[PDB]
Amino acid sequence: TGYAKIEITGTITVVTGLHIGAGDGFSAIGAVDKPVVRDPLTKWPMIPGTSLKGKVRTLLSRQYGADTETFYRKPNDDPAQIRRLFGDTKEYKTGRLVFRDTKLTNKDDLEARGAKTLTEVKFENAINRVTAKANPRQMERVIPGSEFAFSLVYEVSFGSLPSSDEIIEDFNAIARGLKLLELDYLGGSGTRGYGQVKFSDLKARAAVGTLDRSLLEMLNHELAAV
Amino acid sequence: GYAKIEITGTITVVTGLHIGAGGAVDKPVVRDPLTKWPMIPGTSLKGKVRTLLSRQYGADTETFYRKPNDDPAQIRRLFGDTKEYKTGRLVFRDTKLTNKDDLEARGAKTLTEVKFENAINRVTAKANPRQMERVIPGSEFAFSLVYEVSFGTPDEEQKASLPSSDEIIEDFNAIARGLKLLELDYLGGSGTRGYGQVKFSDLKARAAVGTLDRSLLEMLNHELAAV
Amino acid sequence: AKIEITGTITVVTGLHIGAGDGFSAIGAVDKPVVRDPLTKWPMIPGTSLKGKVRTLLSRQYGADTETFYRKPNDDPAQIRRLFGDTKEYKTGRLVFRDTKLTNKDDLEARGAKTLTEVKFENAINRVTAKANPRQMERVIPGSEFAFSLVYEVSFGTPDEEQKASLPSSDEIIEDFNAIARGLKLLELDYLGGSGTRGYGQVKFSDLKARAAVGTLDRSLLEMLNHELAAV
Amino acid sequence: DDYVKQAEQVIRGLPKKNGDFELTTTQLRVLLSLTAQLFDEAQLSSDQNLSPALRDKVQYLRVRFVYQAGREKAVRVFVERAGLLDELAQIGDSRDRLLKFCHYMEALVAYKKFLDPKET
Amino acid sequence: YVKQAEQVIRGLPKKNGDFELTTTQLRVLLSLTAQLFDEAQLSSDQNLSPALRDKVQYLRVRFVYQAGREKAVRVFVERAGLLDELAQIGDSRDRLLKFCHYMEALVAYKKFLDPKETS
Amino acid sequence: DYVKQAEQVIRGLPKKNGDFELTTTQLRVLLSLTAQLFDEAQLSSDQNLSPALRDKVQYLRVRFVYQAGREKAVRVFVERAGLLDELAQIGDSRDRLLKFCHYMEALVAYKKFLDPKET
Repeated sequence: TGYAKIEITGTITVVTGLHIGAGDGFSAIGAVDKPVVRDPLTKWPMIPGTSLKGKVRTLLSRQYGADTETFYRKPNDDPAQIRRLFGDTKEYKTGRLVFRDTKLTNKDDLEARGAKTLTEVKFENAINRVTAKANPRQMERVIPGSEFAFSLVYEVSFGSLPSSDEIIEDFNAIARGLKLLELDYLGGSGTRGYGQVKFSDLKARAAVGTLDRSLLEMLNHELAAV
Repeated sequence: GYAKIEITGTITVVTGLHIGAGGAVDKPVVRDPLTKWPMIPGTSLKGKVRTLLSRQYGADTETFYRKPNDDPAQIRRLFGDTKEYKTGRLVFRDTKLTNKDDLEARGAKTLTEVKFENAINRVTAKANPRQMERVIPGSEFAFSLVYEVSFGTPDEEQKASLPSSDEIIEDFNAIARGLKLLELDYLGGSGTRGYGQVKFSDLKARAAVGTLDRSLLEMLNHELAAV
Repeated sequence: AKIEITGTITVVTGLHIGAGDGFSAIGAVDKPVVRDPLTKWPMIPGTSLKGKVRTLLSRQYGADTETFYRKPNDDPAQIRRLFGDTKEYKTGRLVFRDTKLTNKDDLEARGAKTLTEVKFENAINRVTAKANPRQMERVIPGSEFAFSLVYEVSFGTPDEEQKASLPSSDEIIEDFNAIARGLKLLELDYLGGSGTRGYGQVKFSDLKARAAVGTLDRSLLEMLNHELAAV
Repeated sequence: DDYVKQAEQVIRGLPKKNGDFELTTTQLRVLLSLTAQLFDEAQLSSDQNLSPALRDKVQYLRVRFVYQAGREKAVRVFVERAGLLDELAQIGDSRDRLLKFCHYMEALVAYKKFLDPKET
Repeated sequence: YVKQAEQVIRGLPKKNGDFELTTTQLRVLLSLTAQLFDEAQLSSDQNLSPALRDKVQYLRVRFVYQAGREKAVRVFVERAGLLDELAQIGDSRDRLLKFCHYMEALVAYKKFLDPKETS
Repeated sequence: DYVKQAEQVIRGLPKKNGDFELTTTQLRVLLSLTAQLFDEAQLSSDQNLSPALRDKVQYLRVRFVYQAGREKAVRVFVERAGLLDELAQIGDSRDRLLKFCHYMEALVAYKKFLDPKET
């Protein structure tokens, strides 16, 4: 019952496309004007942990809310049971879940299956109901087979400290909150055939600190489950 | 948690289907570029039912509906808007070729035809060819979509307006008449020549996550069989 | 607003619709016939079925005094009201289907086996005392496809220049007369091509109509059937 | 299983006496077009072992080859070289041979047309 | 063998003012070979599984049967040497791809020396 | 002068119809992969090519001439700017490869610039 930094492994994988975009990046080729969040050095697609925060921040605020019904209008209006992971200016807290960045791990297998350009240009269209005129566009998204790693940590009780159960159900609140996102969109152009992701191999461990015995396999239960 | 309710289903084509996106093959289907299979995007299934379910509720009691955002309440409820926006309620999954094996095991080999055509100009009756590559007419796709309890994030003053089951059970008729005409109508290009008669099969809603009661969901499937 | 035209089509002659290159091209002659690519049954394409009705109607619904209708976008505005063009950007109200063979489990019990036959033809060309071989292919004339098409009416407005281009219950009957005289000559002209050889006559049985969606006039859709049942 | 290589040499066993062919492709359209029709539904059955409604259907293809063998002497040496009627005895066991037989049969047309002009 | 593709066009008949082959003549080839080697990429093992060692043998039936057509294709295969290396394929994945990469380099050129003027 | 002379040829290609017949949308398959080449050409430390990449400048090379024949503006644009010759003498090293990835970058930015090109 001392210190613990529960590190979380796993591999996310796009099943559909993914168009989490960067606005005005500097890719400079053409209709990469709707780019993806790339690496600046390797120019490989990546995923900010802000979005993996800012989707599980959003899509648990309306799942822990929208049942308690009070709409949680601001990212401090959210209850403690979300923001004690995600952080608040109310209690000044540092979060408790460092959602890390992740980038393109298996670029090697994507050259093994012959996938050529790593970013496929999924065309779309605009039809106006009176003119029936086709207004095209060149929207761009990642290859739907690529896979990114998954890394979050979770600091233990520090402040006179969250007890054993507060580790359990709050970690279970992540796995409850994660399977939502698996059945939800993630990237840009939601609701329209993009941004669906698949999660796998999500386990807990004691990367550092004196993690306990009973309070680990309960945390390897649901996150390995969902 | 009043969470998200997954409607599964299955589309199977009855004739060929052709979603262009652009060997010397000119007009392909949308090729999922890893596995090179055929895919059906969730954009030609949202942007097409918005051209039908906004000509069934509307365009019968004399609505002009000139832009994609003048649509009524029970359409812009579901399909999302920029102005009122209770919730964007229709997440459409993209989908790919489900049975590559049975399309291969039962004889067919090339997965995409080259169906020809011809032009004849009655100045001189001269032949000008054309090739419209379609899908194989037995290519079954999986078909998923999720509904939710749709708790409003309102620009309007009606703050925290949670849709109850009676607003939900209207939408399954909009799910019904969304796809009932879609089985009757097209999906793909080469318009009004016969391509894209589809047949939506094995439609089922399913409370994936949420606190939906037992009585409701089995009646929500009653609209799904009405197509 | 959608109204589907149920039907059934039966061929009485040989039919050589569509050769191209050969999807299978193993067991056929150099001039093949199109076929259902999963099952290799000779279908009917919805292109030439539309590519016949538009070109039969440049003789009776026009071309009166040496007007060619030289490209079919110069069709009269009843044809644009059914099929469509780039002239008014209309969706078209005549959506066909692609029709495959249906009586596979009937034709084998009525004594036919091969499902198509290469009728050998001649080309007696008097050059160097020869009768030129040619081996065009027919289909069995006891074979029955199915038939369907839907009419649709955008009762709000189908165009832009006017706020109302809809048809009410008055415009449908000139369309069904254009269905009547549309399918009229096709009952005695060849459905496919390669004419002057005894091809492609078909007899539409049960050419009824079912309203897909909406409420319709009870008297209308059955007197509309007169223009259906005449041809 | 390698009988596609066999069709490279068993076509040269055709007795070609003038210097020209004598078993041209034109005589074979009552043969090669009728083996296609059973083939198209043979694959369509999901079951490996056949139904008795499908065991008896190959028998008409068998006897039309012996009708042609009694008709034409060229077909009579065409069969007994490549052993068609020999492989058409145990073809009522399972379709895998029946699949491999027509696969063999399609290869017999190939080098036959490779040495034929075929101008239309 | 990408330089061979410029070499083989130096032998095909163009003396009559125009060209003999198209992509339409060899169209049925392209519905098979492009379908073939895109099932060879997803192959993880080096030796071909038996499900497509016959599919490359399916092609070898077709190529010579397609070579039994008009004399436009008579010059084409033997000046390309398709068949002479197509029997070599039956074991390993690598030059199976370079077989397809050769003809993909070929068919990008063989109708594509000015077919619009047909020159 | 390779980073300026892309201007007198982006002028030199003619349009008389009012709009530039070479659309910038006409090259979204040549220039979605030439990015992926450039993203790993520069990550290479060695002066010569990697063995897995000299085919990549060949695999791109046929896609130039394949999309050359498929259109009529690209049919004359490529050899007038001479990307066949600069790809012919490129197989040694990345000395001329990164000249090429900025020769096209000199040509896509100019073709964006000499058009109205609303976005």
